[PDB]
Amino acid sequence: TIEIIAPLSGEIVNIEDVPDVVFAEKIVGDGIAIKPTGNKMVAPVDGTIGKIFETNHAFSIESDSGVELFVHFGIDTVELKGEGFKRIAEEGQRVKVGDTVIEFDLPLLEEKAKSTLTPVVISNMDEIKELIKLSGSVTVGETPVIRIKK
Amino acid sequence: TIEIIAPLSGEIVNIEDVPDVVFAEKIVGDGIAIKPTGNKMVAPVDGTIGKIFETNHAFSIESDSGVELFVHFGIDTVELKGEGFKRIAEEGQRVKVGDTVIEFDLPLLEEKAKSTLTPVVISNMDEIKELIKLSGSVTVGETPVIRIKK
Amino acid sequence: TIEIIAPLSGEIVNIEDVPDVVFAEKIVGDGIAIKPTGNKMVAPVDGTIGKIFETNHAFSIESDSGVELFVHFGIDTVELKGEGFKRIAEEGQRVKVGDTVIEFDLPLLEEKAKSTLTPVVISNMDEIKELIKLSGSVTVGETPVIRIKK
Repeated sequence: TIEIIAPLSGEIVNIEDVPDVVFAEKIVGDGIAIKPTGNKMVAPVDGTIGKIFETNHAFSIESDSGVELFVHFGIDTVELKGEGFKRIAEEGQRVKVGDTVIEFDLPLLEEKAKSTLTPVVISNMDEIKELIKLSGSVTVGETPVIRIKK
Repeated sequence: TIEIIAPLSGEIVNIEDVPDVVFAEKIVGDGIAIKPTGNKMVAPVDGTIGKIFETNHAFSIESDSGVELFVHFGIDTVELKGEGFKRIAEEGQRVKVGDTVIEFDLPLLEEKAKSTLTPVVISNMDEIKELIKLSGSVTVGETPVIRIKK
Repeated sequence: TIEIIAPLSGEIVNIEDVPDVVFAEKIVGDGIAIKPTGNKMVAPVDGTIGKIFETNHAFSIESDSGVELFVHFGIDTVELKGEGFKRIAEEGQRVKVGDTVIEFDLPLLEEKAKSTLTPVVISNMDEIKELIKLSGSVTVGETPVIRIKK
């Protein structure tokens, strides 16, 4: 196995429960969603940061193990135009579990974003034999959220 | 055949005519879209309700016949955050054609939603040999909107 | 080869750089994105106009050579509800490179749209053996943006 650690704290929610078609319908990948309860978006895997949305609310990352994931803060967050998010990492940077990628203002975003539901999805499902989704409360950079068999 | 009855009244529009890429480009499935003219979103098939958006503007349903459909009210409706929609059914509930799923305020939604165009799409196209799209005016729980050959 | 000419001026940006999941993640097709610098959206290929968004901010077109492309102005442009866009062409019309499809108000759209990033994507990738993406500054109806091998 490969294990995916929480990129942010909160409660695990099912992907299907996110009020967005692209995510609920697994169009991008399968995974879990987290209802945030904190203030930083950390690396869930050991690897290399891929992309960082100019609005700083989403990023990708490819693990050393060949796992490609995408983390997206909230639904329609692009509206905020960047407000509420501070980018700590750089596209390309090599990181380790627990490493800070983005810092965010939870109370602001919470009052001005359609949703704070954060999808954590596996972009390369086809490389994926088994996907196990855990549940419950998770804490940033520690608690495992998903387990995959390559 | 399997036949899909109108989940809401109005005029049938083509999927391709919905000003949303995910829908117009058939990324989720193929189907028709309806320009609503009434106030309730009903079950189009006999079956089991799957998912209900927390914003109450969209739902899924799997027919007994193995047809999986998704009905989404308007474009970007998640903005409304629930305003305008009353949920009559429960995730999991077993329903029959004509059974009420959601009640909505047509004049409010009409004045505050990007679009009221309602996509009715077949999520499991791959199980689908033939899809026939009807046209014209449809009336809630009565008029057939699509016909499929499994 | 088949070559795709700029449907609008500006700077070529990578698809992956567009702050929208559907586009960044290549869910609709692959291509480039342009940061506009002008005022008209022109035909990139010789062919037949397919679809025009009712909000006039996006269109499709199928080249005589079998290339199917989709051009979408900005991110979430459907909000504007049409403001800022003037439609010069008709669904179905046969056009030639450089032919005007839509006229747009750059300074207005620029102040009221989430983004002006314009994705130019190839919808029928599967028909595509090679896709080459050029870079730099492009000028409406002249500069080639992509080159494909069918």
